[PDB]
Amino acid sequence: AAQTNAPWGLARISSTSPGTSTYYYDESAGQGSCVYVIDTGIEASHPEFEGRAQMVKTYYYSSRDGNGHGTHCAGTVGSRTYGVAKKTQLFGVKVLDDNGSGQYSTIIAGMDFVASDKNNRNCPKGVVASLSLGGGYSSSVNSAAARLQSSGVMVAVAAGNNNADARNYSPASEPSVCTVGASDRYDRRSSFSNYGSVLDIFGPGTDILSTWIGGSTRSISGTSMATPHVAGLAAYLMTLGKTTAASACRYIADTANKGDLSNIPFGTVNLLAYNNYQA
Ligand SMILES: [Ca+2]
Ligand SMILES: [Ca+2]
Repeated sequence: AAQTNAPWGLARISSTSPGTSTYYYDESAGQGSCVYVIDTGIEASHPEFEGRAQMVKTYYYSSRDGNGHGTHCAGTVGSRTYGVAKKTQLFGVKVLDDNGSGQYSTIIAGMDFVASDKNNRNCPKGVVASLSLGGGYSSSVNSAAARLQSSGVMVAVAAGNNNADARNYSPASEPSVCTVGASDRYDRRSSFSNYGSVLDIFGPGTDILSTWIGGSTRSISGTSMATPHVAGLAAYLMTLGKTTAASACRYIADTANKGDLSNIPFGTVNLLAYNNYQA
């Protein structure tokens, strides 16, 4: 399949080179996979989700995404137009309030929730969790992310937007998950992207168009936007049978575009998520 005039990030993860405009992908499109978006929620009614999104848990008064961020991230995972894995199932877990903030105890609970809830879902191609969030280092946050990964979920987390070493942020600094830095359309590390040895992969993160609340769309930037590209790619590769939840991060790093990015500090991987699709 080929989506013409795709968002740059989708084009980029199906190209060896920057500057293309078509997103090339196997039509399986993540069918049979599931991705939990652990964030401010998902506006499941957005037409772009085609009925494939649902809220499954909230830690606040409502399950509504009153912010947008979670809807955006979900759209990069699996919306029709803006998503990597256009046929995946999306599950929303609202751990962040409508200002985009959340307490670590709540975030931890949301991870534990996914680890359990997945056992109640029919996700034959496997389960991914996308965590476009983080704060300062916390061993308990990292441990929760590690547990979620261990439970059989491919966990992708944002590196953080501090232009600093991700070792000081969580869950970015948890080694066992897939920690995702952000790039821009010119293959530069995004100006705000964290870096460091703990990064596994980069994905598109600057000026990413996706769904927004109110049935809208908008472009925003962040490692929060890079993370769902990776989560969606994992879902897509799992549906293809190329990898598993346990191995997807490594597979993605293995099969990434290597050495394409600029302003990568020495000791940070130079790896950009790539689907390797061949028609
Ligand atoms: Ca290249
Ligand atoms: Ca890792």
